[PDB]
Amino acid sequence: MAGIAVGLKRGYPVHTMTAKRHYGVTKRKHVVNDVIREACGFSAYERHMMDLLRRGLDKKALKYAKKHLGTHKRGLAKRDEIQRALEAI
Amino acid sequence: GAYKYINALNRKKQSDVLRFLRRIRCWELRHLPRIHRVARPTNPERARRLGYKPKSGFVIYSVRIHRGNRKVSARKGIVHRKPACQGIHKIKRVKSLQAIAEQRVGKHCGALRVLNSYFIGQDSTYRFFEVILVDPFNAAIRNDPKMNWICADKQKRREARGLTSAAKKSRGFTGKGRRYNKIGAGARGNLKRRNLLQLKRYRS
Amino acid sequence: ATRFRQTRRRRGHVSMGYGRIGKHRKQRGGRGNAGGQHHRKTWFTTFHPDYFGKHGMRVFHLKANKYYCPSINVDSLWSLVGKDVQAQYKNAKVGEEVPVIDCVKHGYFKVLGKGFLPKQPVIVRARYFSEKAQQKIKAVGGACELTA
Amino acid sequence: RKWQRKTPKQMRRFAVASCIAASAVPALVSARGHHIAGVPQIPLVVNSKSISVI
Amino acid sequence: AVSNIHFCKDWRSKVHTWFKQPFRKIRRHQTRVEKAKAVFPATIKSLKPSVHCMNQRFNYKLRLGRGFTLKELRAAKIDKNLARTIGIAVDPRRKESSKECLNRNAQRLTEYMNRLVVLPKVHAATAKRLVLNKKNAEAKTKKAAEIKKFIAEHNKTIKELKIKVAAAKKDYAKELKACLKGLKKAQVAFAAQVAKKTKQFNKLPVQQKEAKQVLDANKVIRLTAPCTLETKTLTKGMKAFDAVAHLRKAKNVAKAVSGIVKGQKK
RNA sequence: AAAGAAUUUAAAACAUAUUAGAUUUAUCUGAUGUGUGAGACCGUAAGGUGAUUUCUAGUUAAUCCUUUAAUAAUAAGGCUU
RNA sequence: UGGAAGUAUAAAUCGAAAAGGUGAUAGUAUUCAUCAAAGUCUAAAUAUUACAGGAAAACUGAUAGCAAAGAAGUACUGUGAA
RNA sequence: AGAUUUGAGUAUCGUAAGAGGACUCCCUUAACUUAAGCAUAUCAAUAAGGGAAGGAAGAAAAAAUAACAAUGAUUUCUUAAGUAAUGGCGAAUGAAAAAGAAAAAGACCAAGUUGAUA
Repeated sequence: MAGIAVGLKRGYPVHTMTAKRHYGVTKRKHVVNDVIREACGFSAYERHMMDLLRRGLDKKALKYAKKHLGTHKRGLAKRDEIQRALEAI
Repeated sequence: GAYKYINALNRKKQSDVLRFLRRIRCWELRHLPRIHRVARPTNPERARRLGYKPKSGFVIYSVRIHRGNRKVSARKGIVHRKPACQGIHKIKRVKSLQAIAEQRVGKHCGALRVLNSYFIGQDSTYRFFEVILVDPFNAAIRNDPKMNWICADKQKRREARGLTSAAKKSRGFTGKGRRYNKIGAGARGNLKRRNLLQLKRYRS
Repeated sequence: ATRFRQTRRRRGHVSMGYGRIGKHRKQRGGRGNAGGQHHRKTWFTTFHPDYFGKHGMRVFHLKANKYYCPSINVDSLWSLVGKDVQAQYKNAKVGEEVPVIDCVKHGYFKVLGKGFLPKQPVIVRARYFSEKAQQKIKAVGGACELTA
Repeated sequence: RKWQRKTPKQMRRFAVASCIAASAVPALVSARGHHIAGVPQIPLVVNSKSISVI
Repeated sequence: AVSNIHFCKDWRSKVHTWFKQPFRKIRRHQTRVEKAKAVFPATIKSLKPSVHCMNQRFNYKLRLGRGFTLKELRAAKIDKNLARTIGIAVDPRRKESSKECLNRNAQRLTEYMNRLVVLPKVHAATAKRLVLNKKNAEAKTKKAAEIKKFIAEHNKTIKELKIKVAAAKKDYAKELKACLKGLKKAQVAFAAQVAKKTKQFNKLPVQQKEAKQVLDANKVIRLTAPCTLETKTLTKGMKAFDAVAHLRKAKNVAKAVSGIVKGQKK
């Protein structure tokens, strides 16, 4: 006797077998990031995002971030990365 | 290691430190000849990644190229064409400026092999690259099992045939799959194969 | 065979069977399907009356393997195993062994109901079934099985 | 140009069988231009023992 | 009929004619023969997996793939560093797709290793492996004396039941309800007792034999056993099972997930 | 309310617990563990139980088709006039 | 480009990452699946009307077949390309 | 004075050039022609112009397909297929996964670590 070919529980009965490996960094990447950031600083658009964030315009800082990066998800990360610098200071 | 910080630092090209140093370098290269040898690469991280090894037979050449766009070379901008081909401006080169500069260096030094090239800086008028060149007749390069592939005859004038990374990117070899159907194993060869009319010996 | 052509029979005739008033000139109204809406509109209206226009929605990349579904009617089911097997299990009923027709193994995915089945119990295994296909198989005393 | 011609296999096998059959008709064999007046049997067969020594 | 002929370009420069075809056969055949003479197990067309085709249109068929995954080699107890040297294809790029694929290709490799005969690296009779086999030959006699006691005392309760099933089925072909139930009950008990450690790697079959030269191992180890006429017993459950509503319930379940999500946010 | 065995041994993802190390950052790196995810129903006593499907009665939800891994609100495309 | 709210390349401007890309209808979100770009090399199966050496032919047989079956790209024309 | 960096002249040992380009890899925004006119489109990676190669070259070891009982570098042949799609949606242009064969082969740099460091 054979499964079914339609629906959510679809397919011939087998025991399907892969690890969602995470491509990440090590704990030393934080040291490298802090060393480089102090030696270099912030770009012109990073500085302009810091000023908007201080005044409380989070949405405008995201619209500015999206403008200079082009991606909504990358605009979010820059906004969160910048706001973590503001709380450090 | 030292090079894991230089690589991290070199991504912050909009920092004031790197912007200042590139200003000094770009000013200096505006007066020196167009193509000339430099003692050591100005970006040793990027040079080492692309294949430069600080041994005998490896030399670094700096080439300055006038970036931007140019007009179609027609006398007084007059072309006896249909309105579909009557455009003089706004027409862009297909080969990247990096690939064009590589050919200028390779033509200048015909006895060396262009390994790869990278980007140094740019201003309102020029863009400056650096080209890694290898002497194929050096006893050190010939006797290296990991590098004597450059001594093959087919590697003569690599950049002109389109074998370097810069010239291969402009050939379309930047990826694989359904996005690159027309650039499978050579864009011009692919067109010929698809257009071949096969006439078998026994056909209906 | 060039000796059976009409050119060999029209040797000596000046016009070679093409007319003196209206000669055999290069074109006769355009190259290809030219003038599809202007002077050959009576041709396209008469013989291809839905040639010009649009109908249906575009499929940007059609997956033609998703529509593949070979079909077999009920009356043709027994031909998959042959008449020798059909007569051998002719007098079976509930309780004992009954032949199984593997439609998928023969390349048929869906089973449709058309025509009449022989009055013998049978077990039909396939991926899809029709309402009348299952009715006819069950009315004869058989069963239906699913696959994949 | 088209030099070679296709032919279905079952039609090719039909012709060989029909050509083999005609090879056993003495009237058709001689009418083709063969001198078979003296042969014993028109489907002429020789021993496999005699063939092996040639 | 509206004609669609793409001869408006220079097809005369696009014409490819096959006048070299009767000489490709002679080229490829002669080179194929030359390979066999040089080193015969190279043209052997090294062993390849049995992998299903893709898509539902073909998924019931089996065909040769490229290379055994690293998990299939471990299950068959072959080192991946030695597999490539004895005519086995290895594909680390292949992800294990199912347990059944893992088991089927594990049987293929084990069967191949039984038919395999590896000659000594050095033809001299003083080869270290040949000498080593003599040294541990007496240990194998002791060890093989224990491999036979096992699998002669543990697989004995099912062997009689397995024998009885064959005899009862033979008598029927001349009961099976209780005959097959007994074997099934023992099998679950057997499966409950295995739930313990086996060697990581087996030995390479190395000996000195007259060279029987076989041009491919894929046509010796068949992908699929020949298909017979499967026959089944009709029960009342088979008659009752209404397949159409199972198809339509399964389809309607998947098409109502939109309604479920829409009604949640409301 | 009415019929209903469901097919049969070689396994990895890790949701984790619990430990052996290292770390202060937006913290990580091994191993042990149960479930997950598991499917051989109890019958030589007639066969019951039981997943899963059917019909009837109220309930809440969705409801012309598509964007081809699955949904959603925008957008776009289909069908008729 | 067959690639259709952008398949590929290039230019001007902008420009990432405690990663990320793709799932070809733009957008956001949550799952799922599959890979891990931005350096290099790599035989075999494949093409060929340069040219050289051979073998064949339902090909032409001196207005035919290469323009050329003899000192043929020769005699001859043009300032020259030809 | 001395220690370096950088740039030159000279000497020695070598290297590139030119011929050929049938097949191979590319740069460039031709027109005649078709659309019974013509202006996008077609002719068309086609002619001419230019560069670079070898006995073959190009490509090649997945930021690849698929939604399966799933496959697995590249190349070439069959099929998909005049199909999806593109187009004054006109004239016309037009692939690819699957599947079947020929052949089969995988290795390196960069980054990281070892530093009486070579």
